[PDB]
Amino acid sequence: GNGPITFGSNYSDEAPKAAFASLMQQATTSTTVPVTVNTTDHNTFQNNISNYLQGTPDSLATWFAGYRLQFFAAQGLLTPIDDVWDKIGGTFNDAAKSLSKGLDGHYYLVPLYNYPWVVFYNKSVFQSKGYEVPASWEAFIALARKMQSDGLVPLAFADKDGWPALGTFDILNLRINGYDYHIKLMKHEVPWTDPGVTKVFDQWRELAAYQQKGANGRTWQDAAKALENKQAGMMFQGSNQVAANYSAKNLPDLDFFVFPAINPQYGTDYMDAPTDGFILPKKGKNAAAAKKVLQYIGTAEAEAAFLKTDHWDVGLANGLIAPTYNDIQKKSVAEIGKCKSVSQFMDRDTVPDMANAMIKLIQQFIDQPTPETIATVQKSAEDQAKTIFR
Ligand SMILES: OC[C@H]1O[C@@H](O)[C@H](O)[C@@H](O)[C@H]1O
Repeated sequence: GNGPITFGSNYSDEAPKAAFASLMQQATTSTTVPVTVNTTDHNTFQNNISNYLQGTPDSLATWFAGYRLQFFAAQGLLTPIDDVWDKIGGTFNDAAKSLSKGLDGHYYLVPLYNYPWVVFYNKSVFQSKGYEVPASWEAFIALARKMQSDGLVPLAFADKDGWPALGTFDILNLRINGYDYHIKLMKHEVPWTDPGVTKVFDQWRELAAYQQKGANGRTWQDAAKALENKQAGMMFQGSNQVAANYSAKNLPDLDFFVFPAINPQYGTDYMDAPTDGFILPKKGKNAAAAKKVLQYIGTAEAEAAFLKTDHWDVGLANGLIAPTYNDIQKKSVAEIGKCKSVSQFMDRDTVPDMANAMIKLIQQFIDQPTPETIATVQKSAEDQAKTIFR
C-alpha cells in the first residue's frame, strides 16, 4: 500500500492551505506515499459533502468530529478505521476518541488539532485605551459601550458565511442554560420553543446593538481584518479563523478572553472547541496507502511537523511538547482544559438539516432582532425540528 493517494481538502484559505500542504510534504517524505491534494472552497465542500462522498471522492478527506462525523458514518459513506487506531490509539485521550467514533462504536476519523471559541482583542489597544478584560456580562456590555463612545466598532461581526453566528447562539446557550441543556436541544430532547431559547435570543438583543452592522453581507475574514486593523475592539470566533487570518507579524499582539459569565450556575464552565480531522471515504481509491497516511497523521511527530506552520490551533496528542507554541496556543490549551465540558459547534453537534434551518433563522434575527422575530424563530425552528428528527 504505497501507491499514490488523492486528498480532498476544505483548507482553501491561504494560511491553513499552506499549513496542510506542509503536512502533506512531510507525510509523503516519511510514508513514501505520493499525495495529490484536491482543494475546494471551504463552505461549498461541506455544503456538498453528500454528493461528494456518494460520487467519486478522494482517497482521504478533511472533515469534522462529533455528530458531524457520525451523521455520515451512519450512512455507510465512510470506511471504518479501527486498524489505524490499533496503532495510534495510545496517543489520544478519551475525549478525542469518542469524537472520532461513529454511533456504531467504530473509529472513522483521525483527529489532528483542537481550537477555542473566545473573544479576541489586540493587547496594545486595551493597554493604550485603558480597556480592562471583562469577567461578566455587565462588564462586557460596559466595555462595548466605552468602545462605541471611543469611535470604534465594539464587536466585529460577520454572518454572510452562515455558520459564524451559530457560535453566538451556542455560547449564550452554554452560559445561560448550560451544557447539558445545549446538547439536549441539539438532539431535540428539548424543543426550540422552550423558554431557555427565548432567554438566549433576549440576551442577544442587548448584545446586538454592539455588533458590527451589515453583518449578513460580511465574510468573517473582513471582520477579522477590521480587528487586525484596529477598526474594531474585539471579535468572537474560533482561533482557527481569527488567529490564522492575522499576519504573523501582528499575531504577537493578539490575545483573547473567554466569553464573559452570564449565569453563576454555569460561570464560564463551557465553550465550543471544535476538533478537526480526516476521514477515509468508502468510495475512495487506494485505501491501503490511505491508511498509511492516516497512521502517520495520528502521531505526535506529524502534529509537531504541522504546528511549525499552523500557529493558531492546538495539537491533540498526549505527549505533545511541540515547542513552537505562542501565547495564543498556550492559553488555548489552558482555557479549553479548564472547562468542565467542551461542545463542538452547532453545525457539528446537530443534524445538518437542522443546523441549516438555524443558520437561516439566525440570519433573519440578525436583520430584525425583535421579540416578534424571536417568536417566529422558535416556532419555525421547532416545526422544522419535528420533521427533521422524525
Ligand atoms: O468553528 C466552527 C466552524 O468550523 C468551520 O471550519 C466549519 O466550516 C463550520 O461549519 C463550523 O463548524
